[PDB]
Amino acid sequence: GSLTEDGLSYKEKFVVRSYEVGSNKTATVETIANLLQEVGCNHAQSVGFSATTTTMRKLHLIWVTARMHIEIYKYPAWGDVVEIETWCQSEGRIGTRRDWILKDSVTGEVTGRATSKWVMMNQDTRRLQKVSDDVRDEYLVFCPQEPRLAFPEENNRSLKKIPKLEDPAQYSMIGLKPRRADLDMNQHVNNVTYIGWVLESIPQEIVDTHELQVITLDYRRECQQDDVVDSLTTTTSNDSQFLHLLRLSGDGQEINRGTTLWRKK
Amino acid sequence: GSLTEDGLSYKEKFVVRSYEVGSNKTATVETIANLLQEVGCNHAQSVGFSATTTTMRKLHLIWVTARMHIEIYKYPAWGDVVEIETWCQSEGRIGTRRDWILKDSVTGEVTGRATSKWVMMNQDTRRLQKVSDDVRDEYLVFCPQEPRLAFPEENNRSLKKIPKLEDPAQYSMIGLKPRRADLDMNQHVNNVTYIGWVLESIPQEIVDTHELQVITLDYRRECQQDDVVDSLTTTTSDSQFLHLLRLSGDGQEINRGTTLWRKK
Ligand SMILES: Fc1ccc(-c2ccn[nH]2)nc1
Ligand SMILES: Fc1ccc(-c2ccn[nH]2)nc1
Ligand SMILES: Fc1ccc(-c2ccn[nH]2)nc1
Ligand SMILES: Fc1ccc(-c2ccn[nH]2)nc1
Ligand SMILES: Fc1ccc(-c2ccn[nH]2)nc1
Ligand SMILES: Fc1ccc(-c2ccn[nH]2)nc1
Repeated sequence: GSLTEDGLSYKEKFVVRSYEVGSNKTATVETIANLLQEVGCNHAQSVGFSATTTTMRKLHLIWVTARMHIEIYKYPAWGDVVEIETWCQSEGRIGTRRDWILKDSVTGEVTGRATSKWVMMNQDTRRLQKVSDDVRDEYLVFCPQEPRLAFPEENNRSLKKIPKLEDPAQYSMIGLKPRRADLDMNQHVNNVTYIGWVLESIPQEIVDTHELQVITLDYRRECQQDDVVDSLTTTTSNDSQFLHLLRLSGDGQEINRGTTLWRKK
Repeated sequence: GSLTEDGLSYKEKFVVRSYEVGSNKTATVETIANLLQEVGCNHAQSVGFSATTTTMRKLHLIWVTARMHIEIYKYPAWGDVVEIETWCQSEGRIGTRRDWILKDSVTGEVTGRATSKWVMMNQDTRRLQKVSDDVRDEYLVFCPQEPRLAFPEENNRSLKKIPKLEDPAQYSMIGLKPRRADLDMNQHVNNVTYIGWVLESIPQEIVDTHELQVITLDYRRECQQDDVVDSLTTTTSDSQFLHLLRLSGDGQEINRGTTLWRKK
């Protein structure tokens, strides 16, 4: 992996592993999400972050994901080489955006794209803050100054407000709990695990006869390593669409909402 | 990744990823088991295999793991490059063995090793069956002829019989269920998932104060996509543990194991 010529983006090649594929012998959207996270981490390391600054670490401030949007046109095959380019851009005091483009190394064709909104939060209190100038100014030398959008379309499917699924749900998967392998190095549930829990309530028949094209996930609250999750899905629709909700099995506190678009194989 | 000069073993390098590390910012034993699995599939691929022969495929016969034995001396750091060498060997009609050696790619020091026993099974009936001479000659030109052992020591840790934990267990984690990310390309629960379920009944303070040195796991029966698992652990002491996985309902055995932990 390396910063591009201009130092304002990062590129990395991945060979798809045997255990990274599903029934199609192609990469799951969870392997894709993990590769996005790895290249994002390598980009931050490459310019001397860890993705907080010294100002942020001093104030116990972190970046957390508010929205993930992924679009896949073709899932890579086991042993295929995929190339991912990633960069960040300020969206003012609200937060920052990380975008990705996925390419077939052999053809150079775009096979997917992703974008993500991040907000600043106090580690301890869990309270959001707007981004100070001094923090804004720290990152600005690592980001393009002209807009560079994975989803340029002034109004695109990555920017809808997602509605709250109403009881009763059409489909559900009850009593989901994280195991150690779902935790990151700070013992929080990995952002990708929530993607997996959302998809657990899609019926096997959809998964057997459709491919996931688009997923948008909002992150409201985190599942604590000793919480239990219920996953709820309702059909909203040759294209199939679904509304998704994750909530704590007990009190019914919302942790995520989302939408998926599937096309027939 | 490439077969070695003599065509009788396979080598592959891996850069340890951000999401592959635990709270020590080193590779989990599950990330290590995944890497063993990946180099193993690449070795089978490099010499023409499915790791079944066209004869086996016609008979609806597969290889299934009876036993996994892993010993780690140092877990690789995030960003570190680890080199894994792997090879197979007949143990006659009973089954075959796959061995691995893990090296630090910078120092060339051995940081771990693993061995596994594999038995032939009819995919449909799930009946064991011993290995025929036709299905043996096919594999023997891909395997060293002189014995080559990751664990050479005549009657060593990897060859003990594992006893059945007795209720009540000291510790338990119940209601464990696989998700799609736990399945392989044939929609079976991945061999590595069971290692994760065994370790789920180890208390957090052990995991926080010890590093895992040795794990031996026997594979008795599959967890189906819609089965529920209970994980049971009892201290048998360095700290040592006996392990049992069983179906939450009828309490049918799917695995047994032991783990050895060193104080950090
Ligand atoms: F689905 C995703 C994709 C990327 C990430 C990410 C990038 C840096 N840290 N985490 N998280 C979830
Ligand atoms: F706004 C952002 C975008 C990316 C990241 C990130 C986390 C780990 N690598 N990169 N953090 C905040
Ligand atoms: F909010 C963020 C987080 C990370 C980055 C970043 C990492 C490497 N280059 N730029 N930029 C903004
Ligand atoms: F711990 C494990 C589990 C599975 C495997 C394996 C090798 C080839 N297929 N599966 N290797 C090590
Ligand atoms: F005895 C063996 C040894 C290796 C394997 C195997 C399966 C997938 N890759 N390698 N199977 C049985
Ligand atoms: F039972 C087995 C399974 C796989 C192999 C193998 C794969 C590559 N070389 N040898 N040998 C014996």
